[PDB]
Amino acid sequence: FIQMSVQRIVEDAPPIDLQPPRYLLKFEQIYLSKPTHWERDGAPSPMMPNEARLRNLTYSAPLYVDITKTVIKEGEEQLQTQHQKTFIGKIPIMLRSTYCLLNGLTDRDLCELNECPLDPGGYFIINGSEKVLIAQEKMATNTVYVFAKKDSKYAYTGECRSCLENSSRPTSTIWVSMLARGGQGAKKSAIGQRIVATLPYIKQEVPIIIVFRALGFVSDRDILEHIIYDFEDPEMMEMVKPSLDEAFVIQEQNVALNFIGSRGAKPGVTKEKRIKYAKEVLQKEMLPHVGVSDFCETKKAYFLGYMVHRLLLAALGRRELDDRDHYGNKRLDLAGPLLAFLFRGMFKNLLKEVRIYAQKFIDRGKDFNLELAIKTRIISDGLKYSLATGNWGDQKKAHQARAGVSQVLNRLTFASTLSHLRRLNSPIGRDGKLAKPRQLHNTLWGMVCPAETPEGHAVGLVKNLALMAYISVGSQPSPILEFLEEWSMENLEEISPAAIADATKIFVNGCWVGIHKDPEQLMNTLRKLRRQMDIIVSEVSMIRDIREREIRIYTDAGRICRPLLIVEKQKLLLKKRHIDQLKEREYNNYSWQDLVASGVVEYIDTLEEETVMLAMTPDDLQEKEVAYCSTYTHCEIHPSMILGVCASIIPFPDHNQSPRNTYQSAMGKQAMG
Amino acid sequence: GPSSQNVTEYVVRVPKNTTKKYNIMAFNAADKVNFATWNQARLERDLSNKPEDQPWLLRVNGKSGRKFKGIKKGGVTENTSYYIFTQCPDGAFEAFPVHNWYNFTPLA
Amino acid sequence: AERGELDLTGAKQNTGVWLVKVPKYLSQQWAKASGRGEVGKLRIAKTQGRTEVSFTLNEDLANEHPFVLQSVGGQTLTVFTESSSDKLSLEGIVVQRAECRPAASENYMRLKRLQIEESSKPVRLSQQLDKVVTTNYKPVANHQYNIEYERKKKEDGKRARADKQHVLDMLFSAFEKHQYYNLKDLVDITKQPVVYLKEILKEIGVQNVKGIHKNTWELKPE
Amino acid sequence: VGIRFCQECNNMLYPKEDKENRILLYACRNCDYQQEADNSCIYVNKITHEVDELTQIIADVSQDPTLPRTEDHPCQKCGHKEAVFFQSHSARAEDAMRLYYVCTAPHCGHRWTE
Ligand SMILES: [Zn+2]
Ligand SMILES: [Zn+2]
Repeated sequence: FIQMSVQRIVEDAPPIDLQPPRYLLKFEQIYLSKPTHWERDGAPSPMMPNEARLRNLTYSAPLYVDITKTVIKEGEEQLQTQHQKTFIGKIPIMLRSTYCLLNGLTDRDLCELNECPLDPGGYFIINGSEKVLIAQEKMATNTVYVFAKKDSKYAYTGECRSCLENSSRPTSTIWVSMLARGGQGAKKSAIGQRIVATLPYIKQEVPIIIVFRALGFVSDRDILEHIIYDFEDPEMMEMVKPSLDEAFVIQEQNVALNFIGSRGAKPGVTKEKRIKYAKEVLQKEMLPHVGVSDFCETKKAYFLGYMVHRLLLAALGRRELDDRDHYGNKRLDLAGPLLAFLFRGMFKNLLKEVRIYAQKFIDRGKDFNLELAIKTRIISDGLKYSLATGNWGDQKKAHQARAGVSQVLNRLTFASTLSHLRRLNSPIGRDGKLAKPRQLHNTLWGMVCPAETPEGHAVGLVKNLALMAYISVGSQPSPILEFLEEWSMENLEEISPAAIADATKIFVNGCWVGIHKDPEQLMNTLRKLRRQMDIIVSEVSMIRDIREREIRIYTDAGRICRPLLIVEKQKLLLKKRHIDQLKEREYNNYSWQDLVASGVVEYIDTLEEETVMLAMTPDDLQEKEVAYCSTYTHCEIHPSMILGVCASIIPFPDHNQSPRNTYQSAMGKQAMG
Repeated sequence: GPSSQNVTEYVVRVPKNTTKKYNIMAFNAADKVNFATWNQARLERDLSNKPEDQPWLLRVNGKSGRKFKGIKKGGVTENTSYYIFTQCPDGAFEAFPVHNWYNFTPLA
Repeated sequence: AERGELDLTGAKQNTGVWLVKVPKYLSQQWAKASGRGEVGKLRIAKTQGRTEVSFTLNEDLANEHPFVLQSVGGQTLTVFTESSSDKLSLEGIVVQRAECRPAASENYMRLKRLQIEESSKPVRLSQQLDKVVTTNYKPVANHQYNIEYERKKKEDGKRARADKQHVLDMLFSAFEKHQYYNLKDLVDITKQPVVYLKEILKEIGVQNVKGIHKNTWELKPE
Repeated sequence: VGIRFCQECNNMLYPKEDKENRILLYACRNCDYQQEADNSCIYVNKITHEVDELTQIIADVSQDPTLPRTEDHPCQKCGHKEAVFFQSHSARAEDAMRLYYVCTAPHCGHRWTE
């Protein structure tokens, strides 16, 4: 969050051209310094983490920036000037990070500052207290989910929450419904159900053929090739036929834009404004993750077609509905993706009030001075407030925020400290009687502890993660895309929609980016690149489902992983040569990292864990016989790493009744030591 | 035949300048347009947008003899430039840069 | 002869053109075209069962690229021009499309060095500062205030206290061109005090809202 | 049973009736392109839904490392003695415990129930 996610926020911000002459302001580079305390008479000095606890201080670091200012009056000269290292505010610092005063110290120095060499770190010091951030769960984004609400007018529904690469405060969601069959009426009884859509920023439902024509594609031979990929299927074409009958009279682009443009946040009184209003809402709020530019609108058509092609498959009964609690559809918000969300809303709020100070000060035409425009109390007191009190919002917004984050570290016993820095939280209510978000799901194998959970009203709502579970941090999809195009992947534009029936649609991070005609050789080429870490980092997951005939790739942050042992034909890849040189790490410089980079272990996500065949122990499951299976793909290290922190101090836990192991894990957290 | 038994070698040049910008004019094959039927054509930037960005308006065989609208492609040199290769009387090849891609479609 | 007139000569000649896709790094090499702008030589070998085209860089331009032929079917392609004299011309119809690809000369790491060399400057990073930079200086008169003070010393002194009747020559002068003028427009002419100017305006005229506030004075219709 | 597209404006051709020669005519509602019908039937509705999924399963499923295999039932079209079997895994699961097979030999793709 502090090396990349903060530099991008100020760099990708609109300048403030303002005005006769007019002025320029844009931000270039961000710096930080080590945490510092300003004495009573203005002499600075580095604060150590201990004084922050004793004197009820706050452990933070000052923040600077470079601003350049050019005046544009066409006065036969463009006068530019810059003020570098301008003060902005102060950011809290997580202890033992790369920006703390305790980074990379030895035990002889950690004891010299009165610090414990065993202290793990990973918490903030805010007004003397010690705060810890709880990872929040969240539904995965940029994918299509098909549910069935058995209470309302809809017989089926699709969803896709979109967000354009960490750059939007909201996330636009779009449904693609389908009305019920038993609609009591002597009119639509014969034609059938009509596919509907509920776009954002509009009041009324919209038929899909209308919103298709608003992108061009007025013809009905071109629309029905984005939605149906093979015309030898009469059963599906019959289902889409009664979708054209109601969108038959409105048969051109401009009148279509007026139809959707008539019902917005503002009903257009004139015509050109509606045709203008309907233009961007269908261009910057519809599927922003595909592309937000006004060009490349053939992609927004294919994806909207795939979203509808997938809704019909769920009605003919050819593919099963999606699961809400399947743990492969969830993401986790750590301290990174949480403080970055809170820093946007306070950097925009800092630019919104340089204008108000510039306009009031430039109408009198005197001059401009920026060091007096920056209100430094915006970022400092903004972060420090929400962290200290918990409500994830603003001070005047103590009613619209999500509460329960950022509670105080537990220091009763050393194993109650570790079990606090490793804790999840599902944001559903704390008294709802619905059992399906509380029961234990099959997909929690090896990534969340099965026994450790509190009783009372919060049963199954907070959970602790297992010992070897590892959460990903994120990366950029740029280097995989440049490799995919040079490995014979046809783009979407330069292809004919009839060469799509026997091809495997290739997704990357949620976006449809082409097709391919020989997938099985692409796959085991993508994999042997990751095994030895040339182009692709080790935390990307690559799924291939043979039946639905597609391939998915993920690179974002929040997916949960765990290492496994790679298995070839029927033998492990971990030979003895790796052990007798791994018991020597003290004076050999051979460690875990040299083990991943040699292709003997591998991180396996939850989604990827459905296309795998695991063996639980080598010497017993990989022997040729009349055998259960013969195509094992991975092997576990030790099956005892499926337990949390407080549940792995129980001797012989496989001999007790199950509710007993839950009580002790919530009871060894309050034992004196 | 020479498509199976033909061997040759020609020089390629890429001139740093041209007397005219080079663009691509693309037609749907499915229409199978007889260019011979084009006695004349008019070609003007589209007026809905009331310049270099303007979509083209092509009027063939008179104002209503034949008419198409050309819409600019999103990109043309975003990763790889496109070149026009032309044969010269000296056998050597001449390469011309593609400035833009316009999509042309038929109009009732 | 008209601006919107399109030459159809190329088409009517059935003139053919070739279309080739070229990587940017090569295209960047080509912007440095040797001599007039020749970038090398093209080699074409056709056999009974196969056909091979490739291009080889000019030795100068250097300081085998196989071709992949692409289909032009499904979309008719023609080339049209704009001269430096803005004359318009259709040179031909595209009879071939092709792509220049690497072959047995590189692997991914080699391809990667080139991407890095193209960055030179990447997306910006948050650097680590040493100690703390100075933030508060010791300025005496704020620079903005001093500029305002000078303008106020250069102004507030050209008040035309005299010309008791001559202004009226200049005021009426302006009033004939437009029936009414915003107080500010009248001030832009008379540098004398507004209060005293309003007395001169009130003496020879009346102010109408004209309908959108904007204090506006006009000559009496009598 | 299929669908008909207009040859001028590429739209959906509706069926119409003419009172002259007693023949089905397919008409358009944007233009009025015409032609006659060869099969002279319009609507069909299969309620039994007894479609055999031998027409819906793909031949590349034999590349799945998570499916059981067999040495008993060999392939008929090629004689390979290794198959991979599974269940319907679809709707119409009232009495659906059949067992479809797929040959695993490369470039055979033969499928058969039993
Ligand atoms: Zn028609
Ligand atoms: Zn077989």
